[PDB]
Amino acid sequence: THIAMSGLTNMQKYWLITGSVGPRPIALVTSLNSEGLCNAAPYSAFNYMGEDPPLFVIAVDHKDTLKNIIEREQFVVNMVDERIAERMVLCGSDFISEAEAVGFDLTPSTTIDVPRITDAPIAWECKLYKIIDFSKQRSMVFGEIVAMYFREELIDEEKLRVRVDLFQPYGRLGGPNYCRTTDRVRLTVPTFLPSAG
Amino acid sequence: THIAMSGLTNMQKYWLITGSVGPRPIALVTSLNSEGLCNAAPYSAFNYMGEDPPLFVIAVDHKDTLKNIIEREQFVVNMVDERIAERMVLCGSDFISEAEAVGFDLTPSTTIDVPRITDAPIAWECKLYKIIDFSKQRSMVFGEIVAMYFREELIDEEKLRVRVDLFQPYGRLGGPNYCRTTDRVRLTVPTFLPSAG
Repeated sequence: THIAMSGLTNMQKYWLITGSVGPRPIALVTSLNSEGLCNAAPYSAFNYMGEDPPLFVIAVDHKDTLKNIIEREQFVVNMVDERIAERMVLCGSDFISEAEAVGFDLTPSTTIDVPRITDAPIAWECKLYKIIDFSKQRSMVFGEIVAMYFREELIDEEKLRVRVDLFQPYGRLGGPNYCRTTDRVRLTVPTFLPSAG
Repeated sequence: THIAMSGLTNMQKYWLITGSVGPRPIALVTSLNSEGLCNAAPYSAFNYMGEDPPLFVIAVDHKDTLKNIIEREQFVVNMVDERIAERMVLCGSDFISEAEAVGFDLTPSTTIDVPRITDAPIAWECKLYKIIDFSKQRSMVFGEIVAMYFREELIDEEKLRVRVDLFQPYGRLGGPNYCRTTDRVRLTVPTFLPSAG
């Protein structure tokens, strides 16, 4: 089946796009407003872009997240596993401080002023690299990772490796659906090259 | 545990980043070179950015993918499920036409010249929107979705909805690990707002 994008409404495009790219990683962004109030909002139009400098992108609609990031040039990306999944979804509601409304405790960050979520498995302490406006209603936030927090069980500090087996983030699928990362396979890139043709 | 990025090598940053953001969606990009040869290469530094216009981003290293996209201003994003996962991983090898070497058959696209992978569950027919150079060795490719192909079983054509239950893409985790999307939960955003504090 083929479907052209030209025939569709923005809602139809949204459903076909979000239903066909997945599973998506979830950035639960904590940020601070003018008054020191902490906002929290999840975004799955999100991925890393590179390691030198260590940059990622989040697409955000014009929620207070964008203004907080613009003003402070700092924010935290909290990664999402079972321990915070429900409250994460509650943060996506149409609300004030989400972190207070949904019951997230906050823990100070080391390199920046914006706090992380206490129960987060992993958190990136980030500075604003650049905002590219997508449209008058949407912006691409490029963040630079300046440091990372890990629950001790999730990091091999001597090896500088995430313990991949133990870290079990939720991925976003189409609709209100999430994939748990509990069913895995190892597929290695061989050194011995195929040449079937 | 806290780890600053300033202390690390590029390899260490790569491992901590790719181990802490996941699961990631996989864009298996097919593209054409000067001679009509089809290259195929998977990328998980990838996500959609918006629906109006329908744009996505893939971060790519300077593989022939980038030159093919620059020259033709067209390419296909093939989504990845069980049926093509192994060959997808084989395409990531250090090779010539990957599609031939690994045994992908190709099917013509409707709106563009670059073909899709015959066994792909879903494919985006794409035009180049813009390339932003990250560095001399890395570029962010912004693509516009002009049309989509779905296996008939995966699309509710009357409703214009992906059948989310049946579409089971692989997500990328840290290391050579993949999460199958077989263990899901539905978590809805309530209309009834929490106000715990």
